[PDB]
Amino acid sequence: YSGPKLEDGKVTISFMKELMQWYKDQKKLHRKCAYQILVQVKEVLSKLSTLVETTLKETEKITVCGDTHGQFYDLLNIFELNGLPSETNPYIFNGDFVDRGSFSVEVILTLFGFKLLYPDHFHLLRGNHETDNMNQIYGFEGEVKAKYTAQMYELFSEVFEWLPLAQCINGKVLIMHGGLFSEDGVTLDDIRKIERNRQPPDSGPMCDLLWSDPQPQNGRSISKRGVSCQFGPDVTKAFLEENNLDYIIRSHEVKAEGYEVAHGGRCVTVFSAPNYCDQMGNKASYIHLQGSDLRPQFHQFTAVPHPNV
Repeated sequence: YSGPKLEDGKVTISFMKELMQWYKDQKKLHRKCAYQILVQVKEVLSKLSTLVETTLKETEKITVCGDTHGQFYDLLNIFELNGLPSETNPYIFNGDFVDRGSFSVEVILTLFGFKLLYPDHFHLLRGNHETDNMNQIYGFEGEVKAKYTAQMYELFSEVFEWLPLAQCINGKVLIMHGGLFSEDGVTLDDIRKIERNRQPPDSGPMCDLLWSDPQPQNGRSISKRGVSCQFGPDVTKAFLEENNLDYIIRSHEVKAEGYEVAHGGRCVTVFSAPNYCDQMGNKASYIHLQGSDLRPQFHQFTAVPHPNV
């Protein structure tokens, strides 16, 4: 019998290497492990706010990634080639982990495991696809039900209800996926004073926070959904000047070349989603930021075909 083992409540390197080989054997972990890992991430995250002040020195390097959509095999290849993860090499992913992903649940649970390994060195921000509105109706709920039972589903939902929105790094970098409201007067405090462990909203400006994205052209383009629309470049430039940001590199916008410098050249969009839905097969890349190299560092990797499982 190869039953579970907890060691001092601490997830150790040998143990999740054993877990990686177990998942290469493609079996199912016993439900009590799910119980303790879920409760532990529950207390460790529930104490974490939307904005937590974390300072990273010029001697520390940080790894950030684009839209991956649960490429678990590519993550294993990263662990294999890029070296063992370190306290001085935090990894951050720019949302969009789920939907169109058939085993992103294993990805997210091993991410919670790594959070147990590094509770103050792995941080993520809520994406716009991690919402029950589209997950319940458009097949992701069916995927969850095929995988597991409804009680664990509501457990993951209530865990996700505390997901943060915005981060500040180095006092020079501001991190978010969606963006801003359509109107001026946006502070960090108003979002901070909004209690987020409640019923998720359907739409509106709070939905604009994670879905409204700027456009490379100027002006104000009406949203094709018929509700609200993407706010103009005057707001963006005013906020750029006020919040002392130079530029940001993000994703969730389709580029033929896999990257582009747009918005009058003031923003960088990178496509690190290789062959999403088996369509583009574009190059992927992840970015290292550190004090010793002021320009962002780019590592470009490519994906491989995966078994039809």
